[PDB]
Amino acid sequence: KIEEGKLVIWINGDKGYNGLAEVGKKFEKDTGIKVTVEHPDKLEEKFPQVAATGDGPDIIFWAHDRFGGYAQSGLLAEITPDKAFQDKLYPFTWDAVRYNGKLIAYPIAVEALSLIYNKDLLPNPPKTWEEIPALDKELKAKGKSALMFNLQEPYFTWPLIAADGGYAFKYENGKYDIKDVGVDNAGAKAGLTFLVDLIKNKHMNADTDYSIAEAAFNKGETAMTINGPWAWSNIDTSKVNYGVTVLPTFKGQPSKPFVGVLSAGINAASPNKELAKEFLENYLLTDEGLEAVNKDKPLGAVALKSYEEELAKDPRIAATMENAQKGEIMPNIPQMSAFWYAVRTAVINAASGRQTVDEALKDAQTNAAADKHVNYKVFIYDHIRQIAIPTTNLNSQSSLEDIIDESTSCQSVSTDGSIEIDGLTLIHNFLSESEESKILNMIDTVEWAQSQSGRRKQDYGPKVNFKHKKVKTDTFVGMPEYADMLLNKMSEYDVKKLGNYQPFEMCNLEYEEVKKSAIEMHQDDMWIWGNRLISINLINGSVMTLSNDNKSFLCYVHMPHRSLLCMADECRYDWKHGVLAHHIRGRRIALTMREAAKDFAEGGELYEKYGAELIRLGNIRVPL
Ligand SMILES: OC[C@H]1O[C@H](O[C@H]2[C@H](O)[C@@H](O)[C@@H](O[C@H]3[C@H](O)[C@@H](O)[C@@H](O[C@H]4[C@H](O)[C@@H](O)[C@@H](O)O[C@@H]4CO)O[C@@H]3CO)O[C@@H]2CO)[C@H](O)[C@@H](O)[C@@H]1O
Ligand SMILES: O=C(O)CNC(=O)C(=O)O
Ligand SMILES: [Mg+2]
Repeated sequence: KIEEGKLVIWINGDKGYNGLAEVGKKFEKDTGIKVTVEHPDKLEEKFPQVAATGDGPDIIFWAHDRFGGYAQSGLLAEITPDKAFQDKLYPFTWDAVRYNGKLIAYPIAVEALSLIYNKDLLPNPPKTWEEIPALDKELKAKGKSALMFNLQEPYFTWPLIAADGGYAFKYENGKYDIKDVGVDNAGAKAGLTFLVDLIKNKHMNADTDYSIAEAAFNKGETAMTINGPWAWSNIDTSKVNYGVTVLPTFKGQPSKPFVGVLSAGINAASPNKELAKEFLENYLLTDEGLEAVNKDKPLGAVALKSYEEELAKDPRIAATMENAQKGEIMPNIPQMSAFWYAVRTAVINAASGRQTVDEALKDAQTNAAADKHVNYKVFIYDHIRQIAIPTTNLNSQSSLEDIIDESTSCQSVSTDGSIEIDGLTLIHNFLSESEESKILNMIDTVEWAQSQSGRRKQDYGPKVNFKHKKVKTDTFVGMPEYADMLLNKMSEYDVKKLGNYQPFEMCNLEYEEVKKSAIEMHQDDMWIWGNRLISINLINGSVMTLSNDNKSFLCYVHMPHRSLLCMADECRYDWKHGVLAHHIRGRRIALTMREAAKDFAEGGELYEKYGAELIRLGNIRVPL
């Protein structure tokens, strides 16, 4: 679980986490309680997975739109400010962190996108999006460009998409109606069409992301960007003569940015809820606390009335709230993340030209009512040609029967649009029936242990605290007797791919269809386990589901009974794998192996502390 007596805090990497850690020091200096501020990548996706097992940070910072999904599953403690503390923050900020009539987080700051422009290049910024193409031709002739901003996150393109009519969910009768989505109406297509036309006409590049746009603006190479308050600190230190103003209109109408309230939720599994309440209320949500965070990266219009008064004069804040007035505060309902996931894909796919605007927004409309796999392009693995074949017969919910059908049908299909997955290897009939019987009779002489998600396990190897990087070898007395016959047979079949394999862990995983056993999508640890992950299908076959978030690809790999799978290189480091429960039939044992990581092998950094000991134990054999 979560350690008592200290506070662990998650906040995104674009916010002032170093200022927040300074508030944590003042907390530690006063209370002796250590505060540790972390900025994990994808923290907003990790928090629901680790909080639901009783783990994670005591306090999570994000915009409020994420928090209704968390609260729905019970991952956020109700917060209990007294009336005097409630009166210290603007009421509208409290309403952004209300879910089913309960306060679920503290509001910190109000954020909205603005147009940021270089006054020395562009003293009169455009009032309209429509005049940017001609603005770019003028500036292109002078070695500059008009406008660069993050095209990879729909947050930055949403103001333009909403402007002429796009919306997430209609607000009607005091509620958000999830049955009425507006991402494929005329207004949304008009705005995304304009964005895609800007890219077709080379006024923007569909690959531009947050860091590329920020550097270009901050080096003085583009006349405009679009960003929020957290970005101003980096502009300041580059001494570009910038201003902050209203976003341009589109088709005569204002751009409508989704307004975020940066918010602090308290993990429901936390045993430190009183310490978190003390920190947030009397250390962070003070003039001195907010100033420390603001001096690192600006927060926007803070929720605390006293410190906002001291900030009202700032013209950048005034422009932020002018844009906020033209947009809307985001919903916080659970479906907001499905909305964003869907719109993220439409924008990427239309901008790249892979899909037209109409079909990209038609797909996002459908998926905004949904599991981010629904948005990915689906492939089936052709084990003969050893490529993944794009298929529209399969989706993220396809049955085992449909996947098995497709994995033979796909072999007579054109290779167009196919991909290779480097380091995916499938060996169809690795074990004979009698070798499998031999191993299975040995395995069922050994005790099974209860594990996660309806699996049982036999574990041969060290106890590993992955989070603390600590290893115990008390339980590690060797590898199972059948390890040699497997390792030799791996070397005989394909020495280049499966040889020189020193098993650091062998682990049998038992699935039963009656128990709904499964294993969630994951990447296996890369601190102690090395490149090649081996899995051998005993008793029954199944499907390894592979996903690539970076590319939005979903690939089904049918693993027939007695096949060997090896996931290495790209397949191991760029993709996730898992076994969905509805792809298990009867009983299956996955006979898995990990090899040593490089830090643990004969020339690594932890070879002396752990690696040499693990090699000795892994060389001895347990008789059956
Ligand atoms: O692999 C796809 C991507 O999935 C992950 O990003 C998701 C998030 O998990 C979703 O929550 C959502 O993100 C929203 C976000 O909730 C919303 O607040 C706003 O984010 C702003 C933020 O308010 C602002 O303070 C500042 O930090 O910039 C953010 C925008 O970058 O808008 C987001 C949508 O753009 O949707 C995305 C998917 O788009 C994962 O984190 C990604 O690494 C991953 O690539
Ligand atoms: O094969 C299975 O059932 C699940 N296996 C893995 O996640 C793996 O081999 O790393
Ligand atoms: Mg795995």
